[PDB]
Amino acid sequence: DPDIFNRDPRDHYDLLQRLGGGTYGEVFKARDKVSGDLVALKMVKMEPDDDVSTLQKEILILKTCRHANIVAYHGSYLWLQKLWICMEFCGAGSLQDIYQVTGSLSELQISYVCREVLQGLAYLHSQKKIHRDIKGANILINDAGEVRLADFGISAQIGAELARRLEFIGTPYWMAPEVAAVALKGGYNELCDIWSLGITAIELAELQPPLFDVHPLRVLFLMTKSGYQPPRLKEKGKWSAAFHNFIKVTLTKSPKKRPSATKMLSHQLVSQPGLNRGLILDLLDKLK
Amino acid sequence: DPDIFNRDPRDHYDLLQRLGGGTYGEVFKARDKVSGDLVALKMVKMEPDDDVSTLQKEILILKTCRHANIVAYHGSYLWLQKLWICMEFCGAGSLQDIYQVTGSLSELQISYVCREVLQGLAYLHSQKKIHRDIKGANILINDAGEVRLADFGISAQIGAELARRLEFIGTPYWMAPEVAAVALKGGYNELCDIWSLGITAIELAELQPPLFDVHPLRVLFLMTKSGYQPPRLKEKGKWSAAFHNFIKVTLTKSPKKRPSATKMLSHQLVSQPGLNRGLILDLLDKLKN
Ligand SMILES: CCCn1cnnc1-c1cccc(N2Cc3c(cc(N(C)C)nc3CNC)C2=O)n1
Ligand SMILES: CCCn1cnnc1-c1cccc(N2Cc3c(cc(N(C)C)nc3CNC)C2=O)n1
Repeated sequence: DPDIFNRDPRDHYDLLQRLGGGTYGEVFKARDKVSGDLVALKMVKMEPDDDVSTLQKEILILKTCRHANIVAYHGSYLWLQKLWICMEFCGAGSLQDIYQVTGSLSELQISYVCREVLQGLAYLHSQKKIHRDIKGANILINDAGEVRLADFGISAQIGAELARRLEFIGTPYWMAPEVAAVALKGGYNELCDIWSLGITAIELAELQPPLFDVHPLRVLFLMTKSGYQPPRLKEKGKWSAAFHNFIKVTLTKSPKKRPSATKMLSHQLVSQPGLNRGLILDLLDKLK
Repeated sequence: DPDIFNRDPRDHYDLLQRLGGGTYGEVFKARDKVSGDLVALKMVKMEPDDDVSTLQKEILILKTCRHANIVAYHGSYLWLQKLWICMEFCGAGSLQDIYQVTGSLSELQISYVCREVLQGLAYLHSQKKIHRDIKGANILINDAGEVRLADFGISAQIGAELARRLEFIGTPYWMAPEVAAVALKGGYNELCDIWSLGITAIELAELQPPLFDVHPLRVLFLMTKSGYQPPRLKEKGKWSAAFHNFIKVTLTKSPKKRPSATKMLSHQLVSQPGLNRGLILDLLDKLKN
């Protein structure tokens, strides 16, 4: 990263508590030694022998995002084989941290979260970025009740992998166009995020994604079977027709028929005039 | 592997000549100390901490092939951080080695090679195997003028890659079905080899594949564009309508419409009589004289 701080952030911050992991690295809550401002520091072990591509892509994504629904980026430090990504501290943690305490979210709270995530996704997709890891654990809530997408580790790993593989995929001159297409584009597109959002909406309503207790490898196989049916909400009577329809359309099996983030923003569920931060601030009130 | 020889291959063979590289490793001409038979030994560096999955997959591909048009497999040796794969030796080298001396092949010579490669591809595809690196450099010729496909390095790497990637692709519960599909199936199928054969037929005719002067990364981009026109032979009048048609159909852009290896074996260009190894023996006489 051209803007890296070649200094130890511990000279400027006190590490207060561990905030868990993620795709890679350890996240800490940190307080500025003088200002008192709180930040999240994601520490990753570096080495002169280690490939910097993944971290380089993650920093590039975060630094070029300037949107209210994407975690803010403050800079990165490099000192004594440790890289520290400095980001916005989100006081309420992830939606998973929240629902594990409060129980299932109400339909209005899920509708607001969905609107906010779709705003973030519409922005990412407009910058030709794909999150590829949407789930309750990657949707953060700050004390202000703001919804922020986080952890671009999978997105960074995918992008770095696609670029790294190119040298070894073989000679392009004799390559079939469909092989070149998967080499450059990966075999899918940004609409994979829309599906993940539909699953996240079931997770917020039910406290688990569909097939949560099934071995992760068997899930992959089940999903590729020709008979695979998109998941549905379990408690039909609890939810409005708009919510069932939101699940139906975001979980469109064919990606050619699945609606874009911008199209989804006009959906009846997420375009309700009454959706506001008050819904989340209420959720944080229950947390206390 | 319980079939590997845990010994120096020089106990059994004398190394005679360097035969170049390939996708990975170095190949040598060798002579069996007991029988005097010639073989090719491919030596690959294999450290104790290195991933064995690619080489395991290459030997599995080779060992379960029993078809004249695929180099025979004799066995493998592991010794002093080197893995040696023992295969059939092909006395005239690759078609690329040959045409760099002889110049362009004749249409009958091309037809015979295409038939032979198609027979090997029909067999591979019958086993759910994909070559994925068909080109003149990988079509080997023996002193009898017989044709063998070689170098499953790319095929082995793709197979090892699919299995290795799986653990790191992220949680599956929130994943879109198309993400899971590409993770388990790859994104394309065996018909990629039919396209590669068509490009190879142009290569044998013109001494290089289409777009060879273009930067390889730019070639990848050009092929991914909607509107990419499949390439054609340059000199229209020099080639029969049958040969131009063979190129047109093997280079069908949509893989859903591209014919199989078995389908291509019924094409008049490769089903014509007079297609035999004597055509390549003529080519080898040109190489010598
Ligand atoms: C995807 C989250 C990790 N991550 C992976 N890449 N960038 C980040 C990242 C980025 C910015 C903030 C944060 N976090 C995470 C977190 C936070 C607070 C908190 N509280 C107050 C209980 N809990 C947790 C998480 N608990 C399990 C917080 O500010 N994380
Ligand atoms: C396909 C490329 C190598 N390879 C990669 N995986 N398996 C193999 C492989 C397997 C079996 C034989 C052979 N070869 C290659 C070769 C030969 C002879 C020869 N002569 C007499 C000049 N020249 C060359 C190649 N020259 C550039 C021969 O028998 N190779």
